[PDB]
Amino acid sequence: MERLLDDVCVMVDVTSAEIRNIVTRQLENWGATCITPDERLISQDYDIFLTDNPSNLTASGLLLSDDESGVREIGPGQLCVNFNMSNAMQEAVLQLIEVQLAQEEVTESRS
Repeated sequence: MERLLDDVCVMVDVTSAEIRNIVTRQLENWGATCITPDERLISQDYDIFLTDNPSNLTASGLLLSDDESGVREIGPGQLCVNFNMSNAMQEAVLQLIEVQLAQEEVTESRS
């Protein structure tokens, strides 16, 4: 029972205006600085990325699923987490920060 983020910059780009407001309240309680993904850039500097709907994910991070009741992984760097259950988002945050710290950059993009 603590501020899981404490003072962590979280870039949260949620298309659904209302859902963004909801999740913002949640992250802010955890001590997450909800930042915008710039305006014209592809991405900006952050610690954890959050987005609404899979199509909004610029690369990897946490995707909010209103159709979810928990937190599930659908691929590397892709996790569908529901915003209704903050306990589930809690696990998602912890897993995200850990996997990001472990695999910060893996250039598996072969050309």
